[PDB]
Amino acid sequence: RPLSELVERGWAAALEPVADQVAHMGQFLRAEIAAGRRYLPAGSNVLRAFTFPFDNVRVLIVGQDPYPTPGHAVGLSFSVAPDVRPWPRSLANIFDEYTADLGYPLPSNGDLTPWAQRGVLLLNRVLTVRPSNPASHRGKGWEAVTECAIRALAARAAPLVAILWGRDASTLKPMLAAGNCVAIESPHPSPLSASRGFFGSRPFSRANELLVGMGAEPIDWRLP
Ligand SMILES: O=C(O)c1cc(=O)[nH]c(=O)[nH]1
Repeated sequence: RPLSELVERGWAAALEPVADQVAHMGQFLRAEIAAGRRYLPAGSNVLRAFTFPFDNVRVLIVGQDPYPTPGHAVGLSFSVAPDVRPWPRSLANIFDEYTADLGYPLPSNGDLTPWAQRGVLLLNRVLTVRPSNPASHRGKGWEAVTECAIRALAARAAPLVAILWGRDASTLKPMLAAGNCVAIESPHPSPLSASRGFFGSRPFSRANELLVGMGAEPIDWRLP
């Protein structure tokens, strides 16, 4: 399938510069199965963050690698399928900040699809992993794809708030700071930072203050 077939219209145009790289990663995953190795998430979920409208993205949440545990990774950073229990530690931590910052009760489950619908891009820098082998697909070719995605997002004549939850600020800030209406939430605690900087970081309320300050609508963060 060409990009226009795999991702939303705006994303297919945004990702044209890395269309050969996206083809190549498809070949890599087929070669992994031939090699007798597995990957997550499911092939159908790998580009899932790019199936929500490129023009409507208001917030970027950056992760590093998909969940390594079988049955966790669903192609949106930190999300899990609605029947997954208990939550992964990172997600439990995110939901504790969610209740504290926003005053909402604990979500009913770990499915962040509503954030994706509302223009929250849940982007991992690396979109696949070998099950039970954390960070096993680093350097396989995803970094160039997700860099093109972020630079394209930054280049829009449109507001963006970046939240960095994958700790690589010195690699990510240059891709973004080259934008016109991008605010980066600093500092950069990750959800596993927990009480050493993540809890009380107010990422959700701060993103809305920053969007309203750039003349955009806030995100409705409320999960079921
Ligand atoms: O393993 C994690 O907590 C994790 C999941 C995910 O999607 N992204 C990330 O950076 N970490």
